[PDB]
Amino acid sequence: PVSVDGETLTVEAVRRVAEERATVDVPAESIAKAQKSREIFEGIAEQNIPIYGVTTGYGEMIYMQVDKSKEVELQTNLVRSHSAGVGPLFAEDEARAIVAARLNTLAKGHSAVRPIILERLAQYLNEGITPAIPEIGSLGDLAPLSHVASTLIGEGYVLRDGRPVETAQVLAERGIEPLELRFKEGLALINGTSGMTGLGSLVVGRALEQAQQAEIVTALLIEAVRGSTSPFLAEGHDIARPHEGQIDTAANMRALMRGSGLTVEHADLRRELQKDKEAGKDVQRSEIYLQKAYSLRAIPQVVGAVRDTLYHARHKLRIELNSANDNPLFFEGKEIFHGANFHGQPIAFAMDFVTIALTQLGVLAERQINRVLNRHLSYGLPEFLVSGDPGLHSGFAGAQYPATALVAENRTIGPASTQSVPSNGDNQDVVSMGLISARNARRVLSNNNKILAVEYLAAAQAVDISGRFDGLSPAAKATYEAVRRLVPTLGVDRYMADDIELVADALSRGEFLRAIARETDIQLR
Amino acid sequence: PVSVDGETLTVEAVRRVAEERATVDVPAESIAKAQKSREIFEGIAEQNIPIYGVTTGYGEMIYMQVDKSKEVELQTNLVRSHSAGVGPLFAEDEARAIVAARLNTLAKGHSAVRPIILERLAQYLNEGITPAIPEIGSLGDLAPLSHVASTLIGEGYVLRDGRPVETAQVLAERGIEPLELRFKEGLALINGTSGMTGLGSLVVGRALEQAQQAEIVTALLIEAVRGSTSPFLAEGHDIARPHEGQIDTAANMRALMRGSGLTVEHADLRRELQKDKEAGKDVQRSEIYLQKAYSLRAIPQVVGAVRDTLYHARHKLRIELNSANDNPLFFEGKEIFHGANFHGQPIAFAMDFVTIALTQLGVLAERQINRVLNRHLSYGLPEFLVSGDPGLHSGFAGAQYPATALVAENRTIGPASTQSVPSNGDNQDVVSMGLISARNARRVLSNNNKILAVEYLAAAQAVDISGRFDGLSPAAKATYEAVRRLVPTLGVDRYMADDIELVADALSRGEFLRAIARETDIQLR
Amino acid sequence: VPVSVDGETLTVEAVRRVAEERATVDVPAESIAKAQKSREIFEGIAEQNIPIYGVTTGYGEMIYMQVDKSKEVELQTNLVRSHSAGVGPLFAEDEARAIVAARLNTLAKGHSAVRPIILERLAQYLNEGITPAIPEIGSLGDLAPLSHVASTLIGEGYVLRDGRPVETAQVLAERGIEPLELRFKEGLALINGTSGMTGLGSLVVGRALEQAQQAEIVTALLIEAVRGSTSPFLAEGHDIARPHEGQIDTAANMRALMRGSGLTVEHADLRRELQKDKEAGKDVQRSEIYLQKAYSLRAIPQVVGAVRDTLYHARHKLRIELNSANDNPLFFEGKEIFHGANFHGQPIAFAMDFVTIALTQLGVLAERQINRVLNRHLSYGLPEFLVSGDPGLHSGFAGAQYPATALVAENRTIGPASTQSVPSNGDNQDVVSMGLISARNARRVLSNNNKILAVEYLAAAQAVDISGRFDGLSPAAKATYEAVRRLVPTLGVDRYMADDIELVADALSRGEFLRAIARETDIQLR
Ligand SMILES: *N[C@H](c1ccc(OC)cc1)C(F)(F)C(=O)O
Ligand SMILES: *N[C@H](c1ccc(OC)cc1)C(F)(F)C(=O)O
Ligand SMILES: *N[C@H](c1ccc(OC)cc1)C(F)(F)C(=O)O
Repeated sequence: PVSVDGETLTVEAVRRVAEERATVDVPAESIAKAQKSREIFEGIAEQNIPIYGVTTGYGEMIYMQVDKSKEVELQTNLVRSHSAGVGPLFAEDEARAIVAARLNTLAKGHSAVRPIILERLAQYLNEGITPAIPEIGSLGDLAPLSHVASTLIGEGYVLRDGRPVETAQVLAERGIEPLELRFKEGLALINGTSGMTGLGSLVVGRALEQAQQAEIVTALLIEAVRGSTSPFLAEGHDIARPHEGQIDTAANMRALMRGSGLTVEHADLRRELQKDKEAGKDVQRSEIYLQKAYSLRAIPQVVGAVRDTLYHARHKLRIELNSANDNPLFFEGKEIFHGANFHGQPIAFAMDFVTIALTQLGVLAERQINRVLNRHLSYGLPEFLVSGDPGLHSGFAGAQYPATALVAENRTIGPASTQSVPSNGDNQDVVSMGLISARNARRVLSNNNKILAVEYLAAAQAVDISGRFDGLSPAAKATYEAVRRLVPTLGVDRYMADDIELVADALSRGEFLRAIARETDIQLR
Repeated sequence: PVSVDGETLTVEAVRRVAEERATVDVPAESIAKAQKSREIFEGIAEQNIPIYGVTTGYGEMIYMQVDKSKEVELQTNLVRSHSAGVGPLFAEDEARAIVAARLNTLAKGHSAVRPIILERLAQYLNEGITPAIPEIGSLGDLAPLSHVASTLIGEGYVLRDGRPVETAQVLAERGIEPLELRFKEGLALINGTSGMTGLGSLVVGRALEQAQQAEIVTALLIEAVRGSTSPFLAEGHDIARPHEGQIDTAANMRALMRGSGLTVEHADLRRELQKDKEAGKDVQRSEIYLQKAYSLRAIPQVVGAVRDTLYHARHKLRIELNSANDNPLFFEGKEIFHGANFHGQPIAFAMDFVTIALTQLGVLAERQINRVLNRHLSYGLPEFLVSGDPGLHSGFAGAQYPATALVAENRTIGPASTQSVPSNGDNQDVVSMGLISARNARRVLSNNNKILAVEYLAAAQAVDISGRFDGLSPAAKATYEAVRRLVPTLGVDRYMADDIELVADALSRGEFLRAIARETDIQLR
Repeated sequence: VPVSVDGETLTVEAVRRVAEERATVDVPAESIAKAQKSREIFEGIAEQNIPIYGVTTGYGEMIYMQVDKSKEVELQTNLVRSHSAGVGPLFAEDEARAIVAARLNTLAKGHSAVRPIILERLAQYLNEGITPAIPEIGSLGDLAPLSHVASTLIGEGYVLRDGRPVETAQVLAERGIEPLELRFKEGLALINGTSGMTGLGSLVVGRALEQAQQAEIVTALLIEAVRGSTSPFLAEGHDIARPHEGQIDTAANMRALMRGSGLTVEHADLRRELQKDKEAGKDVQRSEIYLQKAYSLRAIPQVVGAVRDTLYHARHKLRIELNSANDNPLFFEGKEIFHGANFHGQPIAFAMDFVTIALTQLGVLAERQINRVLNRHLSYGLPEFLVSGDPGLHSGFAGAQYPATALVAENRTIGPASTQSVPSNGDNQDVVSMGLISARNARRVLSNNNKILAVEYLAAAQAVDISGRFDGLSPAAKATYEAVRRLVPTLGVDRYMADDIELVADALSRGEFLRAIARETDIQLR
């Protein structure tokens, strides 16, 4: 059971709830400190004092003073008039991630909403009622959250088997009476960064597994090509260049290739090469490379940088998930706080950063593909991994194209956290566009699975084309089995698409890294 | 019947074939000049002389010499090994546009393919057999076209009711015997810019109607706000600044507002304002604006620039549609041409340009929305077009958000025609990425319908909130009726999403501009 | 010599002549007469205190402020002063001249209602070398830049000399010129246009075309050094198969450039050589001969053609803008004052964003051709990285490739500007073009490409002597080579390259290589 207390929620906890449909539970302490705030706040609204969103207009119309007899109407008109989202609907797991992040915010107890709101949100999550949330509309997350707030009052639509069906039917069809929004209940449900923070959570969490899976195949590839282990020696990171991420990647690469009979140690290389030099010449030509190319050597540096960015992103997400990103806010014997904790800038940046990081992750992946496919760079393999007669057969030559195309496509994605456009009169003169940032990262993450899919296939192909299967380390054989369990070796050439999408979906499921855990005890960082 | 002769095909012709399922016909002259080339070429391949793609490997493996006894195998392995496309599948109309562009290329008669290939392509089009083409893979269009070439040989998949179903079943299920690829038939089917040129055609064609529809609502808006006609007077464009597009927009704006009882002439404004000035003061404050803001005045300039870009794009598309974008090429008593007319740079640029143009089109649209929604800029209308008690009701305040978000999202889309990444060894060291460019433009075009949808609704709303319906010109009333026929006036506020998507889909169908044609005889440029 | 600025026939080339080579400018008597007459009629209407934007009303959002004609000079003068708020680097002499030239031509069209004296002053400044100190930043597309120019017209602001800004007043006294006094609508007319982006973009587009030519020139030399196929440039493959204007031109320049080459090979020879290399026995055999070459040496017409097309479009747009009444409000005899927005630089803003993209790709192509010759696996028989002595010990051009590769990456970080409108001035300027930013972006890629091309010219020339293929070069290729070798010596032992590269880059920025061909061959390049 995932505890949603607005204090200890983690990115992984969110994923379990969103992807694995884990049960959520609001702690009595949270549900209790929520009723209290609600009790005091409610006594404050009875005195018809000025409170944004409770007894005033919304946004620029805050100058419009509204009397307390319009309690339910105000909150409702808001939710209905802001449910103006467009574009595609978020997937079931994405929608759940969003609802979880909102509940956790209210569960912190500073939103002064009735306990039943937290309860009802937790019910939808625990009962499988997913709001149909359109992806576009948020300026960083009113509209997306307005469609959520709708389902609670029996309006809008829910996501049933891929399509949106009126909340009304679904609710009555489940024996649930829609709620009625009281003072500041409508505003609290839609006033925050739950859309970007929810989606962001799923993306960063998955981004991390993609780095681990990038490491896994990169490892298989280095063994199949007989690369040097020198680049990953602890002294070069832990001691010489202590970037957290770099150390982690270097550590995973050493563990993944551990016990390989194909990789070479610097000592052996240096000795093999020295044995190849004649002493009567000042400058000789050797066919041996003491170091391999950047793509098979600078892995710790590049992927480590990626990790560092994903670590910083998860950090900001963790802080945000457990924050009172709502407005206005309530405290003990303190004036009602009128700020802007609904501003997603901290996450908008975080995700724009993740987009850049992941894009470089893909760049690196695609070049390794290029490296194994080019006969002048493969270090001994046949052109484009062709088994039979090259020319007549192209092998993986055609498979490289979609991977190269994706690197270019990912590069056309620009940062969104700086594209603020003034609206609502000029009240919202500076916004973050964070949900666009989150969606950008999601896309590059998705495209990276396709690039990686091509790499996983090329590697396995290079393995049984060089006949180096029996030399692969335990983790290397684990990865190889996992690919063949899905796609067989490439004899004559054939329709590639199905094979790529097959390995791609598996990658998005963490099928690899899951195979390493189940067939070793490599504990991957 | 649309004539596909590789010489006279137009962008609109393509749309009719793609969107309206118009019948296609290959002229006897084309089918005849095709058999001839085929006859001579075939006698050239019999002598087992070096011919790229016919008796050699593909791409970098061109050094692999292949004997003529491998005729069918070569072309086949190619189509199968390059069908490595990923991502979503193109829509039925997009796929048809692509097939049409390919057929038209071969119909030019320089590809030396058997007439039956042109015939079979024309059959799929005329019979409703649409190839399931994945959107990603092309480096600018092998993979996308490889999935097409597949269906002709009974492999791959076809697009049936939204999903991909094996070509085999569908073919046998229609009484069609799959073809067998001969010398250079596989290469010719996949070696060109048909993907980007096909999709590009649909996008530019629709882009032009979007400009016309931007003009239509912009016109309704200018009448509803009582704007000045001065900005559109012919002297200011035809004479002072003769940019083709600017003249066209200025001309459409004069025709659209024609006979309006709400707009003001400069003479009247100047007179009204002069009447408002006291003669005893050197500098007075007036509540009258002799000119309106840029968004309601610089329409000819901005939209005209858009038009110019779309005119140049259509031009390049027209030239390309009718070109032999295939390789190698055949001529009369001339060596076999070995060039690179498969390089989509001319279209890659054209579409990157369209992306920028359309993005500015949206920028302008959204600001007009902002203008009508802000009480300090509306020129007399209520805040956010609220009918009842503002504050209590937000009116269109929430509807502005998705439009503002879209301008920002469109801005995150970067040019693709410059993101070339070297592949296939280094044989393809400079590519165009044109299909990504086409897809970029498509997206901004799609987002523009949503922005425009919000504007069309705001305008109609501003009309019956100011009670200026009886003053609207004939075209203005035409547009207004068309909006209300879909969405009623906004009394109390309510769920906006359905209304926006409703006007959005209509916009993508050209429902407006169709209404102007049917309810006037405004001939819009 | 002298160029005629009649607001009707000015060309991008004429603008460059006035700007780059100090060509004398001359406003025709017909234009002066149209100006004098428009001014007299316009004056007669402004003299009646009727409302006219910027003449008897406030500016921008403050148009609601009605101003009496008794304030005629002050109004125009406060405008030019308060709007001279540009920041950043000052444009060079040639850029500032093109700007003033474009402004003079606009007013010379006759619909600005300016006194002929202003037309006279601007032309005086140009013909006498009085260059305004124009800050690059600060226009939204071009008030700030033009206001700094208008300033020097009234003895204020700064003039540029020796690269430093010098108080205008001093300069005018040191030349006998007496400052003007802005009258009705004169301050507004001087700053309310697209002269900033239009003048600058003209220089850029003109140079972009010369850069296209010089790219074709070096590409032709390279193709001959590595003995590529002439087949990709056969007329029938463009003029007939794919008639894209720019594509036809490039294909033609390449054919003219390689005419008379003993190094290039024809498709016929290739296949014959390839068939005699084939042995009747095996079905699939390996050959070391390439019937076709990499895209970088075969898709030149398609790619450079596209760049050309884009440039032809921008030059066309620029030509119309140069001869346009991009000002507001406007006077048309027998008509009410035109109140519009011809000051909006969207059309040019777009054009320049396109040139930036186009030139960026031109640079990508050059970059990969450099890579082509430096890679022993792709150079077709040349030594690694063009090392003449012992490799490893010497790197040759290994390091020269980096500044070029690094520049391709930099050009790709430059995004379109024409779509970046930010509402200002009380939402009155709610949609702008940022065209001058677009034009400076283009200038930047242009500038960067000269560096990429410089490394390519050095590499090609080096590839020639390393392979001892000088005697087989066509007439044009020998000219190109000697032009390079006249600046930089062949690369023997490794040496400092930075100076060798900046030397050829400068030669490229001034059309040196395009001139070598004009003076050494009978070739006419498109
Ligand atoms: N997020 C609030 C908001 C809600 C709805 C709206 O459209 C009318 C504009 C703003 C807020 F006003 F920004 C706030 O809580 O501060
Ligand atoms: N477009 C050709 C091509 C096809 C397939 C391929 O992958 C092996 C690489 C290239 C071409 F070789 F580029 C050509 O026709 O020139
Ligand atoms: N270009 C005019 C302008 C001048 C100065 C200014 O800043 C106050 C704003 C605008 C114009 F108002 F745009 C015009 O001539 O229409």
